Amino acid sequence: GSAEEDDELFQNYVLQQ
Amino acid sequence: GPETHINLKVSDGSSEIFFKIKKTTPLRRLMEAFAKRQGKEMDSLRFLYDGIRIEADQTPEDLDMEDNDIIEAHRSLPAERNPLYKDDTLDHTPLIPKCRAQVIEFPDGPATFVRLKCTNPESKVPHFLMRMAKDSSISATSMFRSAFPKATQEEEDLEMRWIRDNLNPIEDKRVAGLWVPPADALALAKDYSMTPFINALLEASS
Repeated sequence: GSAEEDDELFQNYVLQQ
Repeated sequence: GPETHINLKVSDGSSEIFFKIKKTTPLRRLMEAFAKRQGKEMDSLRFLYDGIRIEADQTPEDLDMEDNDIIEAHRSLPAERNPLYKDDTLDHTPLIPKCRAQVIEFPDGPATFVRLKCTNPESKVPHFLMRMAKDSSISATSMFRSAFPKATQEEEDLEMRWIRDNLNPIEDKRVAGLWVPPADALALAKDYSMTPFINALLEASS
């Protein structure tokens, strides 16, 4: 649910390199 | 006091300078001198006496200053703050279970982060606060972006420069932004009124 989207969201923002 | 002249100390956290001025002299002089001598722009500084901003035309007499009183030179920050952070004193126990640990693959290879999603209660825009599990480094960039909704790129650049010059950041090749150790993160948290959130992030399971 929201947890998975949060996980995907966070990975995306972390790798904003 | 009855003295005609006064010694005043101005501190910006990094450097301290003593000044002797007549108590009838506008503090404009002292503020401009501190900025000049430190190689800083006046617009990047705010000068406070006992928590109150000093106006340029005010004199030590006006303010009833005493010998060896201290003037604090605070850096400028964006004018508006995330209303999530309107109370720096709240206990952080309920925020810890909101944190999440996550493994992220890089080319060499995995690294574990802890994150805390923080939602602006007015705009509903969220930001993540980010911690590296290995050394407990905190992304100061993530803190600043969460703290100041309307920050300009210039303001962000100024702040990241200040962090480099005054605190002890690292660069990780793998992840962008400025990452700082726990003590530095908590110093910034006080500046940004984010203490309960950074406390929670630092204590959370990895």
